[PDB]
Amino acid sequence: ETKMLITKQADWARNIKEPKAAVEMYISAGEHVKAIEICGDHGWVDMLIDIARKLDKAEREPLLLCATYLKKLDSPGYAAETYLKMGDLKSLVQLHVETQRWDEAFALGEKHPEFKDDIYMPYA
Repeated sequence: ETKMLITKQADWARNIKEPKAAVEMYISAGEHVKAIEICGDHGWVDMLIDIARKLDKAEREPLLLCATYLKKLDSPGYAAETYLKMGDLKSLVQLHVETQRWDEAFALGEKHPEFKDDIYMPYA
């Protein structure tokens, strides 16, 4: 019942065009999906990395969306850090291929030989 009140208050705060507090009590409500959606709509790296670093590891999809927004924004390294934290090293190496980080991706593939075999042929 408190969650309903916080979600309604946050949606109202967004609707009056005050996304700052709206995201603030999105996060306080445990509604990180809507929080990340609004943050990506406004492209605010600060609170995006804040919530992504304070999100639960088991929240695989919220962290994937966090890293997706980070890579979509001008923060590829932040997306790489989020990918490494959540545990999808395959997508980390795919990002390093996308970010033209040849040496970093080669080191990662040394750490994960399957990742090297999969995503170092594109470097070839």
